Amino acid sequence: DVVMTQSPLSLPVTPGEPASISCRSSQSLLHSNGYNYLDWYLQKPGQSPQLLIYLGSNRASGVPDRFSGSGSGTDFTLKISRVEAEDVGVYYCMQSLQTPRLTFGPGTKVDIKRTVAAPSVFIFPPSDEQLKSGTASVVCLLNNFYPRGAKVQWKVQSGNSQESVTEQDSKDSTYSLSSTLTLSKADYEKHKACEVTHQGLSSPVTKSF
Amino acid sequence: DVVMTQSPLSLPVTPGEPASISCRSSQSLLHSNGYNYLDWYLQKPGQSPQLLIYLGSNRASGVPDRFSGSGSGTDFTLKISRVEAEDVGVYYCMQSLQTPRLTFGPGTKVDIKRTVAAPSVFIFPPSDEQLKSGTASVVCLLNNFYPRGAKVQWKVQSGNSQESVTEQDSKDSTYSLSSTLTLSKADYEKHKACEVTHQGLSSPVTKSF
Amino acid sequence: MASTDSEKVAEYLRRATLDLRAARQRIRELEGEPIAIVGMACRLPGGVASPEDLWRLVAERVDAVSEFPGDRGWDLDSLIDPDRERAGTSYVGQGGFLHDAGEFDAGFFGISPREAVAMDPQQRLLLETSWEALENAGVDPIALKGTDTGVFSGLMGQGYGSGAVAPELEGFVTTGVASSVASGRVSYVLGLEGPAVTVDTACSSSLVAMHLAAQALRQGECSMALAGGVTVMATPGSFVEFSRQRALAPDGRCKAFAAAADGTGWSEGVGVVVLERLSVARERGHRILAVLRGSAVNQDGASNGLTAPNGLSQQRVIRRALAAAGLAPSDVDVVEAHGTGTTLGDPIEAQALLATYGQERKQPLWLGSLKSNIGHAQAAAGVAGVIKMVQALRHETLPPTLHVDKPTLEVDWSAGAIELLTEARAWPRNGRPRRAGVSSFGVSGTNAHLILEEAPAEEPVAAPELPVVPLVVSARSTESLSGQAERLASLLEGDVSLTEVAGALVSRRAVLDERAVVVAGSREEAVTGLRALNTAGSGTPGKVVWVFPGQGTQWAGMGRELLAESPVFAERIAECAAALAPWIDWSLVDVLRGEGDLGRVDVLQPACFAVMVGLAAVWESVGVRP
Amino acid sequence: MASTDSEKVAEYLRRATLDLRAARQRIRELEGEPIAIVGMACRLPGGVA
Amino acid sequence: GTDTGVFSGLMGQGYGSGAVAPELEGFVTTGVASSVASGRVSYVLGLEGPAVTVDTACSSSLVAMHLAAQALRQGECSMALAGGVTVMATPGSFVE
Amino acid sequence: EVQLVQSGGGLVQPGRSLRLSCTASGFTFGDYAMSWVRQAPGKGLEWVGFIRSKAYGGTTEYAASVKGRFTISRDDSKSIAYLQMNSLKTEDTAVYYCTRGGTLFDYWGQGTLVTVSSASTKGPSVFPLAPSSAALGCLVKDYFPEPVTVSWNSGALTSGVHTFPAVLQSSGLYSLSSVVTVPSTYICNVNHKPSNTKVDKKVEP
Amino acid sequence: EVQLVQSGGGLVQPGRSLRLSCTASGFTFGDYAMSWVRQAPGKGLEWVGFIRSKAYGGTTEYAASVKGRFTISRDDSKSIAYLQMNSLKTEDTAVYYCTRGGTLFDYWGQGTLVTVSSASTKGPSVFPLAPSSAALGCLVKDYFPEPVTVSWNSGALTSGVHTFPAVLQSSGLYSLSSVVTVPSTYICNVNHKPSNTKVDKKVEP
Repeated sequence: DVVMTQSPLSLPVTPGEPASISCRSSQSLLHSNGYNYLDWYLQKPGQSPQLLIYLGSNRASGVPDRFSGSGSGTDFTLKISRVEAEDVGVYYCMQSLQTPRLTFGPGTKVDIKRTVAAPSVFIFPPSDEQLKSGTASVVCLLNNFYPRGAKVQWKVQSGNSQESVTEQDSKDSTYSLSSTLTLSKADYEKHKACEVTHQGLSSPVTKSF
Repeated sequence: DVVMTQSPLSLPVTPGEPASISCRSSQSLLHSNGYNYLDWYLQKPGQSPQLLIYLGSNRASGVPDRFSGSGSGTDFTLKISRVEAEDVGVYYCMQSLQTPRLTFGPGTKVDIKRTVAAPSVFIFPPSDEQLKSGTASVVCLLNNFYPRGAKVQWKVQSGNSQESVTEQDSKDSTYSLSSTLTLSKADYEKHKACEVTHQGLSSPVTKSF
Repeated sequence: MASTDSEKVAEYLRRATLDLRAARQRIRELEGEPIAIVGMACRLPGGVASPEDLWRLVAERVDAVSEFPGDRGWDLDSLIDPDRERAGTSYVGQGGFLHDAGEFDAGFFGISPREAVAMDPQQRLLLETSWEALENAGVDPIALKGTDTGVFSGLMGQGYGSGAVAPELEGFVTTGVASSVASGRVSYVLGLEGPAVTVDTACSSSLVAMHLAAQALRQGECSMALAGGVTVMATPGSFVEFSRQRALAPDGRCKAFAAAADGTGWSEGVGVVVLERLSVARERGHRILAVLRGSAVNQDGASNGLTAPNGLSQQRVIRRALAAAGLAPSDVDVVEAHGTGTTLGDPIEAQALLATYGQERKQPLWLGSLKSNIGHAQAAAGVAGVIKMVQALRHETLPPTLHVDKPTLEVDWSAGAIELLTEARAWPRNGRPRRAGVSSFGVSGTNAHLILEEAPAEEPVAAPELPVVPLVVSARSTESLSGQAERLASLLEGDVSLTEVAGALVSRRAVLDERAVVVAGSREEAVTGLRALNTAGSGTPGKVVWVFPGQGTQWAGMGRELLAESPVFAERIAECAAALAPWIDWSLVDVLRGEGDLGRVDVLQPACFAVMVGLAAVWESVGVRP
Repeated sequence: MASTDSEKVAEYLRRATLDLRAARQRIRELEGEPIAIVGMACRLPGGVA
Repeated sequence: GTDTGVFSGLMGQGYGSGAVAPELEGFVTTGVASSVASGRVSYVLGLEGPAVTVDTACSSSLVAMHLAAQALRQGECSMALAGGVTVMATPGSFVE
Repeated sequence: EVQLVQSGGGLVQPGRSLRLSCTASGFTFGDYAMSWVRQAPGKGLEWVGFIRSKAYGGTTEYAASVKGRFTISRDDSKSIAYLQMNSLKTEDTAVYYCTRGGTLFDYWGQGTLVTVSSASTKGPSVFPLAPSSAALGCLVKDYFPEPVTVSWNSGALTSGVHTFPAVLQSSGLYSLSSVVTVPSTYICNVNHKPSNTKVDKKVEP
Repeated sequence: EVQLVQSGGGLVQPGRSLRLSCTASGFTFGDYAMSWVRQAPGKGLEWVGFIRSKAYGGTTEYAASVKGRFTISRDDSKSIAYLQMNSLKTEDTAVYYCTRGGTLFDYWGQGTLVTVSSASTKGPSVFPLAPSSAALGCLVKDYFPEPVTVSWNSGALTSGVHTFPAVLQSSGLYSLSSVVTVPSTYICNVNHKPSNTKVDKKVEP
């Protein structure tokens, strides 16, 4: 009987424009007293969470006025008249009618809307100095792709790849991905093609050592 | 057990002055939530009651900003920065923690400050047409006294004196009282006096036939 | 004891939420309430005596450039010169001048001609235009007595009457040329209480003034405000001075943003508008012309030179204005730029516009320049353009400009969605708001910008016409009364509603000594009556006595027509018949209609008595006290 | 399922009272904030500088 | 580089209203125009706040201060200057 | 905005029944709980009754003074409250108000006067009140019901005039006196629309 | 004003105990209910526990996963909330926050990072990333604990410098790579202050 609320995952935006994020529940949260039980929280990257809007259409003090909330029953909406720069972070539409809570779910992410940029893919061979340690790490670096969602697959493979993605670029507002497949020296020498998929790429791109 | 509150009975005021009314309780209205339960209502002369103050400190909408309130525990105080002429009437500090609230109590009457005036005392004989009708009604009059609190006492008597009171005067800001002692004509002829006491009077003054 | 605190706190602080949300809305409105315009008046060269004249002229692509005037006593013989560098000479001889500046009506305000010649013409123009604008609002100027309306204006000194004067004119020259008198003088005529302010900010002066009023209007210091500008040149020395800088076009025409721009052109003008709070205007039911939304004013500060402007300052003030109005650049559609026509000023302004508005435009916004038709009107210039926008908004049309042959090459015209108005284009309502922008940049560096929006949609109501109606007219002089009658007849030649005209006449006009009345039932009847009017009675009243006659007044069918005409008289006569019912033996209604012998005294005398009583009641109904 | 409202209502409403009272104080100061004088200069007859 | 504004009160006096030596061309109108006072101050100090010249009888200076106050409340400037000045070039007023 | 309409008042014989209707507009009626409070003339304020809302079930509570005689009902669909007088008594004559909010009486209506009596129409009796050697007046006694109008010298005399509020005598009739102090052309005109009685009298030594 | 100061964090081996103290100021501490909520690195927010106020009984609720291992206490006199961790594990490594309001977290603390591990301090291993034909870089591997710094040409090389976030290997050591793209002499300097090691290398084909 535990209710559930959902929102579109990510809405790229451009400053100077309005943005609307919905939140749809599995049940009507309106109570007999006459108040919906829904709240919105924001966490800027590397920042503590803070409150934005509670009980449908109440804005906490100190928040910029351009945010507003509406809706009822099962569906609610958060609207902002003008997108800004600093507003980037993670937004969570969290219920309050049921207690206690355990987690805030996925929430919603925001990125700066810009031109679709394909990942510049580059495969790098391990350094022989790295080899002398006794292992080899091969990186399929994806420089300057917009938006995210560039998944990779090593083929010569699963279970020995780690990926780290830098945040949205400051100037070109793209992203950089470092996906590294690691193996021992013995297995690396025993065998002698990362496949990359992104909406920027028309088709997956294969890079070979 | 049943809580109670008390305020000063009446206080003459001068326009453009600060004013303060105390309200002291028989118990502490403070609750575990952290709030006292006391409200302040005002009734203007001949108008529907109006709400002024609730939860002691916070002020309701529409009320002029010149009003304020404070206090805690068993003591509270309403204050007005600026006294104006139209703010005459009656005020009530009434609890809300104990239910069911039954009556508003005597409240507090506010009035315009002016000089102390000794009542002008008059007495008139019964009308002859009413004598032909078979009865009589002796009349005593007090005009232009300040403040309130004038008292009359019939002698020739109690239980048959009907006293009508006018409002505070518009220009001189005083009051007037008309007392009537009504009886049968035969009783009127059987025996052959209104004594008046007021803080404006130095001594009781008895006016007779 | 305190177990049912749940419902208690629920209702308690639900009320709290309601009250303090209302408070928040109040603070938002007080910091950002829109303003409304309810009347304009303008006087510009080319015979522009009304906004309609200006709208017609701009719609018909009409120039107003003329030659130097001669009435002002200027020695133009020694000033016009093909030689450009000879001292005390000008290489141009054309401009847009208000050739009707001298004429004035001192009698209307009861001012002796000594002051009339003494005072500067600008004050006279201000007075007349203010009266015109107030009349346009449909508000009685007399009723404004004792009200708290402020007044702001912008003007610069002109040195009128700088030479030696006759000793007769003593006691009037100072106040005649005193700047601070002017605005106050207006108040003295109307007996207002609001603040009176005159400012001096070169060309932008008018716009700044308007902005100032807005602030006061938001602070509750007045109920309504008047603001405007005026500029009349006393001597042509400025021309000669500007001939030294060679910044004047020898043609005397400003080709704004054209590739053939070569200078500027001076001109004169007067303009006045009235501003009021939107909510109060809706409460009073005044017809709304347009809504003023946002204003911004800043200073150029340090730049390339003392008078050299900077684009970044203009971008800053534009951004401030947009933020104050809380609107995105995409929400605006048309801009009336400065349009000076100088070689250097236009490229900077154009680049600033490209950098500010030319970013992510759904449609190519349009820009105009009124000066290309009239030239630089200096202090009034700004406000003048505003009126133009308003008319363009009212007619749902986008007027074109003049002298456009090729956009200047210093502007990358493909850098943004920017296009000029070479031809008129329809601007219909669509359900989304329409917005327009204006800017001004003074020589001293101060700059201002305004953003305004279309008025809210209005619901018309159809009203039935009446059989016959009276038409009244009042004035201070008989000749003025005749002129008003002629103008009213000329307007009535068109297609209007007679009932509407009568109501407006009896509602949106003052009452004067010279009076005239005509009863009409048809438009042609009204025209004949107006053209046939010949007399007016300025007689001082004495005391009124209602005389009552004896007999012989009766005739057939006494109370038939007016019974159906005036219901109040019908009610009165019905009441009288009911009161006299315990003694009648006939239908008084019938006999007054003419259904009984009126030659009988026992019938006629009560009938005539009732007739007189009903007529007395009717005469009472129009507020006549014997 | 609704017994979890009283306390939540109470908390919500303390927060609302506090924040919007602070807002009201802000609007009052916006209306009537006092101004301070920090610099002054003059030139009058009698040699005053 | 800041947004400080100025407000000044003054009258017209016609200083040097007579004939001018042509060597002094170009600095006459700028040297006598009313609005150029506050603009000159701003240009010298490189300020961006609004600059206004107000002329309302003998109380003009006080009015300026009042206006400045409102501007400070509206938040367009973080510092304001107000003042008044009066110097008589000719004694004609006395005669009148 | 929130607005209240009170109706159903008048003059009623003892022991009858009546209905008072309160209509609410400009807000959502279904949430609040309503209350009724009366005030006797020249008295304070005393609670009468209240009704809850359907959110908590909408139960009703009444004062024990009129318990079982007056009933409260509500109509959410039409958002109108009904209060029923049964077994009326004269002392219950008062001005009544209906208020939104069971505990907080934030909003108040225009009020409604209700009088309980068995008396009938009666014209006024005007009597003199003359001085001896600085006051004079007239007494308008034994008329029913209110109002009665008194004007001194057809309203010409205004200074020093005190028209004391009409007081209901124990006889069931109304009485008052107009007193004007004239030390050292004296007419009191009395009008009574309920009896349509108009009489002007004079005061003389 | 309402101010929160978290304290007591750091690094700890598994199976130990620790306490976290949050100091509150600028309000009535006793009237609120405290809450503690953590966040695992690269993950969302997870409710941990909370304590009610004295008014409602001062009870405490804990997460089932960490039930019986952590205890919540408060000092009303000094207005400081204590959370007692016992028998920590690697998964417990997270950034923790103490917030005001049991249900609504209007105010939040600055947070504090708590790390649980058993690795040892070790100097970093620096290797190049050399191309063959437009990118290049440097790989830093097997360093512990944080932080480590990489500078291209002592900061001279700026454009294209992607210093990817450190990724914790399953071995417990950290490893990252700082790369840069220059189509068509270049030095990278790595400093691991925890190991106090400074190693700088070059990248050429």
